[PDB]
Amino acid sequence: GADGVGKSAL
Amino acid sequence: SHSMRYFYTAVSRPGRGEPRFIAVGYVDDTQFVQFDSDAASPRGEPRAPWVEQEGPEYWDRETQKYKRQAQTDRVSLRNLRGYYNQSEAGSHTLQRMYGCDLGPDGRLLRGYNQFAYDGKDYIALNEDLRSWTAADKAAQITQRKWEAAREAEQRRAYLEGTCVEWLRRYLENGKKTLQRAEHPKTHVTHHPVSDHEATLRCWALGFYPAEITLTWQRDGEDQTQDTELVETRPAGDGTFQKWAAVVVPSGEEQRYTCHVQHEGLPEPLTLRW
Amino acid sequence: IQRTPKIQVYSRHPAENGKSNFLNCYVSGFHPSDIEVDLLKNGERIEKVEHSDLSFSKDWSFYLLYYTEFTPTEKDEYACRVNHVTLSQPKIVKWDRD
Repeated sequence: GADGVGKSAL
Repeated sequence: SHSMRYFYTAVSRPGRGEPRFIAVGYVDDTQFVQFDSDAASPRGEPRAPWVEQEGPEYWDRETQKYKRQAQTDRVSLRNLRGYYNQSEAGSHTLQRMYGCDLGPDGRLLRGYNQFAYDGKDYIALNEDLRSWTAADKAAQITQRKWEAAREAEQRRAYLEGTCVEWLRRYLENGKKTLQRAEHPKTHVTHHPVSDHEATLRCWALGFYPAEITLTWQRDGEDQTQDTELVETRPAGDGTFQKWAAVVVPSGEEQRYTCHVQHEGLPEPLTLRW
Repeated sequence: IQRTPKIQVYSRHPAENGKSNFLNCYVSGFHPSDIEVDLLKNGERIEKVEHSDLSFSKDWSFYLLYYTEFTPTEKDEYACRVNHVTLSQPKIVKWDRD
């Protein structure tokens, strides 16, 4: 199951 | 010990559409999921039988995660090109690897979440799962942004909780696949180079997991600086192969032994021509 | 910084003439990820070849497996042809059953 919470924009 | 790891790749192609996003997920050495943003109808796809039996809610939620990640990686690539002042004509790559290692006690041993830009370390979550290591000045911009956003707390929550729970679920449902070891079938082959020399090649075939040691010895002393060793390679059926070779004087083949170590063997193997 | 692919051509099982098998071309250690791989039979491109999903190693370099079902014979020759930005021309690696 992938890490889906939030928005990890660099 | 066991691990679950995800590998994301995003590649820009200026003038040829939006960036392509690819994701694959593994338990140990076994892939179980794929996603490709350029597929006709992009969906999370099973690659192992022990996730094919998950219900439609599981697969819908995974698909939605990947679609959001693809969209996020498009903005990340634009940001990165700006940080580095790179020209808009060039193609660039963003990679992410994250996941959890379980120790022998079945508890979280280490979580990881790290990034590379154009194949070079960019930023990584430290082992404490609270702070970041930035590889250059541009990555310090991302580090400050993620510190402000309290990004590490979100990733820590996944790595310490969700990730481990998924891994334990997969290890149980896929136990016949994931919790076996297949020992290598081993043999030596012999290939004359001339009347005066021959190469001896020690083979290991059909083994799982991929970790293995092959060594050539000569009258008891190891031949590291003269052994040709190929990278461990997939057979294509879930198992792995490897070989190690030495070139030997004709008539002295009997003096060499090949030594194989693998967790599936009942004892280390020694092979002699 | 670009990295040149390592190329291995091999069969899934030890090659026995007349016995169905799989022909593999494993490309690894390369960067960037764009790469072209064909399997050849007697010099001609093999159709309906499949490949694994793009993944990468701890050093961030990519790897891919290309494969096709085949029945080896005494007479037929096979090879893998690879093109990548790090190569000045396509590289052909012949299948050596050993």
